[PDB]
Amino acid sequence: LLNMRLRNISLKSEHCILSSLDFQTSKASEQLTKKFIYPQEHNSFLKLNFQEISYKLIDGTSQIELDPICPLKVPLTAFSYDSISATFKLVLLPKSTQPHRVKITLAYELELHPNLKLPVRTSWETSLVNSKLSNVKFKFINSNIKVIKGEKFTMRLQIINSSSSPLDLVVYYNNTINPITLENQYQLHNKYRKIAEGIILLSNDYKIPYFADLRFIGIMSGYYGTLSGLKVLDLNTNELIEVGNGASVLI
Amino acid sequence: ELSAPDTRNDYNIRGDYIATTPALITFDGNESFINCYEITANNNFDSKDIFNLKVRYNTLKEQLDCFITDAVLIEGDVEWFILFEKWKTFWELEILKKLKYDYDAFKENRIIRLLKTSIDLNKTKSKIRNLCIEKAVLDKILICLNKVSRGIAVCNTDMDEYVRNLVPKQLTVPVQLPGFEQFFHVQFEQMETSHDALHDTIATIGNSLSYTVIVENLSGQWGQDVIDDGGYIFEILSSNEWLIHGQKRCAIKEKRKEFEVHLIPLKKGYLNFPRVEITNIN
Amino acid sequence: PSMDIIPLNELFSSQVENVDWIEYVMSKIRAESNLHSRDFILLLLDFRNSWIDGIKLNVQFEDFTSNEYHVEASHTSRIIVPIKKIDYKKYNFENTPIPRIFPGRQFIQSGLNEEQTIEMRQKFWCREHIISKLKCNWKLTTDQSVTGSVDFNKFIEKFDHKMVYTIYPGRLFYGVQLLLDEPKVKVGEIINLKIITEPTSTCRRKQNSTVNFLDIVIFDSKTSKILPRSNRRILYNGSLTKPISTTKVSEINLEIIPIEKGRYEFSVCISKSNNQDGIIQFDSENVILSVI
Repeated sequence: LLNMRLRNISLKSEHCILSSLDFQTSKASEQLTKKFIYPQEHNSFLKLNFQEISYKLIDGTSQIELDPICPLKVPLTAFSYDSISATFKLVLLPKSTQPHRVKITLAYELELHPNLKLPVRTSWETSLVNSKLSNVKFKFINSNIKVIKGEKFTMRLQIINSSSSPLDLVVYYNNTINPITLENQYQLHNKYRKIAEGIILLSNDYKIPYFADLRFIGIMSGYYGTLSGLKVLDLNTNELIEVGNGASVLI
Repeated sequence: ELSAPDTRNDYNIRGDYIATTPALITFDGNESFINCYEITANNNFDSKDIFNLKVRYNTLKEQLDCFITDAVLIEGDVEWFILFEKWKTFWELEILKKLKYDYDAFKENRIIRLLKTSIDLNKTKSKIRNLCIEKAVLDKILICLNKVSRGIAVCNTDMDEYVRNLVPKQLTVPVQLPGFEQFFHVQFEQMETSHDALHDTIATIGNSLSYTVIVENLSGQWGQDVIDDGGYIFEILSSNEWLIHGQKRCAIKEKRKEFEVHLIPLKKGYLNFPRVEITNIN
Repeated sequence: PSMDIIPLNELFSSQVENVDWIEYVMSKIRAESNLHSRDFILLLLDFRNSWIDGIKLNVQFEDFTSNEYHVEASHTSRIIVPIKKIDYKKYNFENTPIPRIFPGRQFIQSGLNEEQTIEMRQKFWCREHIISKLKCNWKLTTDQSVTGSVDFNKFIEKFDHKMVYTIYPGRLFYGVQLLLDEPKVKVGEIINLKIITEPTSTCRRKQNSTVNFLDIVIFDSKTSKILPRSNRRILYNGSLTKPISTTKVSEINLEIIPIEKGRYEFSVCISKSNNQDGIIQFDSENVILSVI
């Protein structure tokens, strides 16, 4: 009851799990000792944090937070350090320790020493594109990695089949503006114009019969997230499924 | 027009709006007409005076019928010599109940009656009789403002002869607060995922209250979210406020809330309360 | 056995200037310092080989050159040529050419006779402009000297409606340029912006609303246009709707009083009316300015 602490954990699925604890000043405790401090002629507190440490709770383990920290001391404030976890596959809720050491202060003496440790479980918990018919999974072998400079480049759509008639389908890009609150008309028009006119796909109806190369050229700039347009089409009626994947800044 | 107050301020205003390329800048109660004014401050800091707006507006309902009056039924100066003169207030008791088409006057269809009562109104010739260049020639002009509705018949050409110039002139408060200080936080980004190509919104503030607060929000990211933890390092210059953050996470509910409910506060050094924050992630 | 036509927007850079079409358009735009892009559209031919050896595939359009486009056995390859688009202020295109059998049958037209009879005329006259220059010469890969051509009149199908207003300005309504003072203004300064609009010969379909409402929309040069309440970004005088005539070269204005920015973009659209779904075209003229 001097410094309220909370830990927030965010699940970055393309990397490690990120969890950050957060100290604060706990105002419902500060006016308490503010009353006696301004009784003794002091305006704000001088609590000194001298040893702050998060340890990985286990039989025994410890971690290290993902940037640098000094030995600090603040009056009415909040600080928050971040430490990276390891992104679990399924069903193992890890736990942490989070010890701390607040050192209070008085007139060049009487440093009433305090310490605190709140151990709890660090599990807040709130690119394969499947075919959705017969598990013909597609993945780009270098997705989201392309700094092109309006030059040619090549990608790799590694199709993974049932190995049962593995020669079936054809890619294409569809350079055509799709035909679609008036600025909601205009934002959709600018999105559909920059999608259907910015890159070209130099191997158009490539008719793949399990890698591909798919050379593009890319004649306008801007971050093309999710790279729409690049559809495939298969032996059945309409397997017009997307890739929905891969991105390229073009500057 | 916005102008100076009644003191010796001499503020270097440069923004204005006179209708200089049109004379007819319309408006229809659903769109904006945003008017912007650059009031640059003089040799001292900008004070707390009361300024004065000057708007020379007019309603549309007198303008549109001038071609229904001074063109349709006052063509010849002998046909409008005495026919209009003895029944001008009878015409102004006739045209005041016109009830024009101000429901579809956005796209087209200016100068049409919107069918209030078109057929019963021609009985006025019976109980009062005047010159037939008005008493018999303007009912055809009443049909010529019933049908024949021009979408834009260059209405600024026949406007200035009969349009009255109303002029509202409201005040202008220059309403503000009074606490000047500064800040400069500095930052250095720590890698999460990959650099997402961060883009800046702004940095400025203005506040005065009791147990006063100054909240800030971060920049704007346009890659995949949950992005890089910005590590920050303060230079809380020219005052002694109260910090509340260290090394936040730039696509989240975190906010570097540098509050200021404290002392070391100069007053009225600029146009308002101001504290130029100017965060630097370099 | 297909066809597609794509416009052009990026000026490009010198370090990538090694593929044939970008050095052609850059070399053509070293002189003639009024055009930059949006006038050098780019058509996508896709050669396919139904034979059993490689071929080498030059193409010359007008003064365009190629590379040694080595094609393979059953391999489709896509070959990229740039053309300046067909200006309707250098020509008129309202002439049907009679065929070479003068049998005097004197047939009908049998549609909206002022629209499809000149609309299909627009189609195969733009096809006449594409056919009448495009030249290819092919020789088989190190096994012959069989240097022949490859005719196209059994190959280019028709033009669809994308491939009319992509090739031919004057299928859509107003030609628009944007005349600006500076691109490199500081913060506290006031700028007249001046669009210049050119109503067309093919406004003859309507004439009803002589007044036609535009808009001016401001884009950030990343994405995501600013609202009407452009708070702390850009300032302006009056509502931006600012009508034009379907009569002659009308002008318009705003006063872009800039505030605390960098790298903006201005473009228009044409809306014919005030209501929603009145909007009929979106021009692509995108003059960018920077703010320091």
